[PDB]
Amino acid sequence: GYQPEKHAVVKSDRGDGRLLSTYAIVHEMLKDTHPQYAYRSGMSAQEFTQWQDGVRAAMVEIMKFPEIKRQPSPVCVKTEKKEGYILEKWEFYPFPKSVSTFLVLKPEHLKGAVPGVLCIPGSGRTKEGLVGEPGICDKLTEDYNNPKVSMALNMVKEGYVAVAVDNAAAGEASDLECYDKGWNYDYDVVSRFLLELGWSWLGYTSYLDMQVLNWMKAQSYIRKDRIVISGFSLGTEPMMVLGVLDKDIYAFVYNDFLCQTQERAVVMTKPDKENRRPFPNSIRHLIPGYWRYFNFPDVVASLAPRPIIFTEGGLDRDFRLVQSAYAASGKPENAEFHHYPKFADKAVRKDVEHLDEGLDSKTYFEAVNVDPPSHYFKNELVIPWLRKVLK
Amino acid sequence: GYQPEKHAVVKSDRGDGRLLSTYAIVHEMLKDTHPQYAYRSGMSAQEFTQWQDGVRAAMVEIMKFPEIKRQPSPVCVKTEKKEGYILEKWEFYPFPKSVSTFLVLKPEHLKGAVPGVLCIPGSGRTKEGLVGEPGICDKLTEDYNNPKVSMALNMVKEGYVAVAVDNAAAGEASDLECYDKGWNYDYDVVSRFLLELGWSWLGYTSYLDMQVLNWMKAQSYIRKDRIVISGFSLGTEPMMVLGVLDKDIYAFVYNDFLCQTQERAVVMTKPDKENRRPFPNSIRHLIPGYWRYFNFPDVVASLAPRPIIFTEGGLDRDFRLVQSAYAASGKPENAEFHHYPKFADKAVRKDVEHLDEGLDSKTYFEAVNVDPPSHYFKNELVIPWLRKVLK
Repeated sequence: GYQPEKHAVVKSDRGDGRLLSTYAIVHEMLKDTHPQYAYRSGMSAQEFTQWQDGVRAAMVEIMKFPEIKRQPSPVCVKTEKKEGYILEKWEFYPFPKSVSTFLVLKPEHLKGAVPGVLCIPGSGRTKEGLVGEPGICDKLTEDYNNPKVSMALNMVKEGYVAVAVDNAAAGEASDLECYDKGWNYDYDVVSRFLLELGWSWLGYTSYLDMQVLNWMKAQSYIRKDRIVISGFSLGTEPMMVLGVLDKDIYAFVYNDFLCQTQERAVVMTKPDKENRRPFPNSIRHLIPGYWRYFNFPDVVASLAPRPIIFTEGGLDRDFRLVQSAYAASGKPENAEFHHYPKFADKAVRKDVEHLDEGLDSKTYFEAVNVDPPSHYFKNELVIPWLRKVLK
Repeated sequence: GYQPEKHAVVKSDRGDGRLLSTYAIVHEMLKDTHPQYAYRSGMSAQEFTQWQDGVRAAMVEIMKFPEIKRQPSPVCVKTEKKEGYILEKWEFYPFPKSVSTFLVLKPEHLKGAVPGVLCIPGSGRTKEGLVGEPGICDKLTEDYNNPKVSMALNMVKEGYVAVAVDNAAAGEASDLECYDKGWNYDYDVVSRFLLELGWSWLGYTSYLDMQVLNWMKAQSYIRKDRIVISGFSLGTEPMMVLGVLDKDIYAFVYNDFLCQTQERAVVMTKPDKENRRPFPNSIRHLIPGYWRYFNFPDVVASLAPRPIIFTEGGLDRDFRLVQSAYAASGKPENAEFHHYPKFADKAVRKDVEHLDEGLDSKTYFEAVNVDPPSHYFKNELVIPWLRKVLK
């Protein structure tokens, strides 16, 4: 008889093959979308360069960075001595009537210029957590003494300059969360205002992060040729945007599983307990028109030849894609790939070119080799990798 | 001490006036958006015509109707005899691999061509409710024997041809709702797929409704010069899109309060019980870039000189705006305005040029003269109005 699980796969019940539910129709439209800059193997060197440029042109188009009639320059509003380093807090002015902030950790007795690492936090997290400090308000505080959280502090302890930014709507940029909701920031309401205005959450937060990157390129004590961007979880998204736009960034740390998000939205259709087909993520992740151009594997692939480390798996297919682009760029060895420990042995993975439809969140994570309870900044892989690439 | 209500109004706490919360910044961006085709009084006849054309060009741009390599023509799949009329069900094929449906009520013994009314239902509702029939599935059934619901049936009883359509994701176009959620259709997940693809829920459902309108213009028994579009609640949105795009539509029934939705999003900032500032409506209502061009009062104003009736209030300011456009078009008398009975006496209304910020849903509805428990299709105003305008 009736079985909700028999509705997991979306398909026509008509002899003519046509789809009647709007869900099915729009889902099919996504299945029928062939991204323009999907990476293809076997390109000539000229074709590769042109593809890489096309990816950048598409990113510029969809991110809609404004040209802002110059606002005042960034200003240091606080400096404190810590055990072995200095903590600076800076204000910057991205638009009229607006202010944003970032933190800078400088090693004590810094002589000549050293590598700088732009640290971008995860969902529910803040720059204070990244530098190992309590929250700006108590309800916004993270497990800041855990080295799995304090990415920026870890970087200053390696002798690098660490710059910690917030994600839009979170931390010091939050609204009423300090009174109740805490880490559960209302990113979506902010995203809606931006979307209404033709923009997006990622376009906005990336535009702000670009100003911090520009500030880092102007510091005499930061090696302009050794700027790294390290993103944890959500933070990998603005890192991708900055990396595509700025070819002079030296290296990248991608601390989230590498997701082919178009496929995910096509395959994750199994109804949940509420009899809904939840979208894989919220409008915080909506950049209109993105999938007409590319997916994350194509985007990160275009960062070639910059050294890049992936510390939390994804499908073998997508690692192969990135590896092929790196080979075409002439530095196949610059991209390094790791799986979650649970899936490090390929005997336990399913290496397929296409995922099956009818997945739910649990089965999708299983298919793409993700172990959510072990999601955290992989210092054990990143610190040694950076020691080697930054020489 | 602390009081949540003291956070209702968004404002700077800095001497330099700058805003730190992303909510406040993006909210200010909306406040600073000046729609390009906002209606202005005192335009020359040439300026008025050019403004009207500009509104249409902007609508075309933001609605992104596709050019579809011709699919098969609509097909009648069922015809039934009813008491005094015939009920026809039709299939149409808007895209490859897709099917949609509509219902047609024809008066019995129809001789020559008669006026046709395209009936567009409200949120949570269906074409079956509009024609006075039970749902396609039991959980989708409405109070279909209530004349306040059965708009289309009411129209056929007046001797007009009534054509009833669905809204995307609702009714026969629904997905899993017939098993549990019922009237609570997941419009938003459908909207997300469309938004990802550069489109929108309204762009989609309007594109489908345009095909039904095109079908009505081809029927020999429908007076091509007497096609009316009547929208209830949500249905007023596709009516606006079709009216702007097709100047040959004869008249409009706007059965929802006339909302200046940009202002609403700016003023409705009072935190709710969850300490959130809920957006006035969901992404079903997101058409990216709409507010860069216009608001609903400007859009309906551009329908001039077509006869139009507003049956459920709004601000006196916005009725004045529409009236001014109708005067400029040369038929000031073609636009007719009504308030909810509760607010019909201007002594109880507040006629202001700008609403105060810090409203919540309850206080906003109070400010704009809306009485939600009395929201329903106003036959008592519409039937007599149509009798007069359709002569």
